[PDB]
Amino acid sequence: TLTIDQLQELLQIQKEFDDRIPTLNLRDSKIAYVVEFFEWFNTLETFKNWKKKPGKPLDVQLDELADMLAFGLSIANQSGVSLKTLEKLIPSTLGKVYFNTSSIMKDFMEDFVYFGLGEEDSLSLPLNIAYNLYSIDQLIDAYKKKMKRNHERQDGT
Amino acid sequence: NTLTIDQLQELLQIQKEFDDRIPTLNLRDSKIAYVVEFFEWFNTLETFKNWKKKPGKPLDVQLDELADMLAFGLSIANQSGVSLKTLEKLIPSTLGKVYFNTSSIMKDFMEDFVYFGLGEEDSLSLPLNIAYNLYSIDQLIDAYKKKMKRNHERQD
Ligand SMILES: O=c1ccn([C@H]2C[C@H](O)[C@@H](COP(=O)(O)NP(=O)(O)OP(=O)(O)O)O2)c(=O)[nH]1
Ligand SMILES: O=c1ccn([C@H]2C[C@H](O)[C@@H](COP(=O)(O)NP(=O)(O)OP(=O)(O)O)O2)c(=O)[nH]1
Ligand SMILES: [Mg+2]
Ligand SMILES: [Mg+2]
Ligand SMILES: [Mg+2]
Ligand SMILES: [Mg+2]
Repeated sequence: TLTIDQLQELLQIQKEFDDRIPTLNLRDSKIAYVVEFFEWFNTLETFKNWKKKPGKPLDVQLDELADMLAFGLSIANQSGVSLKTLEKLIPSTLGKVYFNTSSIMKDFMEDFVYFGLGEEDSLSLPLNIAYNLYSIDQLIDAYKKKMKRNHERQDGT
Repeated sequence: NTLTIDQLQELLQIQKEFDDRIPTLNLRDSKIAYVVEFFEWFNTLETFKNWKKKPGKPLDVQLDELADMLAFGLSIANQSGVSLKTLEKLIPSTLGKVYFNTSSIMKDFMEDFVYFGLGEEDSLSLPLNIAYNLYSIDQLIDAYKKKMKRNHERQD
């Protein structure tokens, strides 16, 4: 489950971090988003018929999804997403955005090449992946721990 | 930094010797696998990582992922029953880098995958092109032979 309250906190956590990066820009953020999608997808390992038991540990799957959510939030922030949009977007946590596991990669690249990345899809997909394959609370906990870590790493440099 | 048909034919035989040990081998999964290794390799370049002072993973890591991409490219070529005619005509497609520079290779790769899919020629071509343009052919072949040896030992 996900409230507008919770989503608003997520975006605030992301903004606090992104404000510490002067070179921050949407082009790189969108490329980075796509790359974390494949980092995540490579932890699920649906296609690896050469492994007896495919799939990396749950905490590893969640921490890449957390990475993907980070850039989705950042895109929505940098794009100046409005409350009006967020509130129309939450009742869409019951959509088939994550598609099915066998088509999600293909689908993802199609939407990217054709339509590009907008604030709504970039936010929606990692939340919707979490709702359908994990839990939203599992993702939020992974995400909060990761950003604290990211902050501690930025202090070093 | 040259590639002969003899060399390419040796790589294909190396790839088949490994793939014959994988009874679940199928084209659909190999194509998905190929796309994923592309992004594994792309993420070793870290060109987009403005939040890093010194972006880029070590050379051995970049080459190991480029070797993975060559592996699935060779595998796709093998499963598709690639012909001598096609290989000998493909080698003249080294030379011309054409397509991608570094700031566009991700978007270029995805465009091609979506619009054309993965064919025997393109999937084999790309990692050889990349080796020619950012590393050397020799470096990729050496990295590929080390990786496959590790792969076999892992299947043991
Ligand atoms: O502008 C940024 C940059 C990075 N980040 C965070 C998100 C994510 O947790 C992480 C992504 O950066 P990296 O790709 O460097 N980390 P990752 O763990 O994915 O390393 P790698 O790509 O090597 O697997 O940094 C932001 O939130 N905003
Ligand atoms: O059918 C196959 C399957 C795998 N392989 C080899 C190629 C490549 O070197 C490697 C790819 O399998 P993994 O993705 O499981 N290994 P990788 O190094 O990419 O690990 P990871 O995906 O976790 O980064 O196994 C084949 O040659 N044919
Ligand atoms: Mg990353
Ligand atoms: Mg990551
Ligand atoms: Mg891999
Ligand atoms: Mg790899």
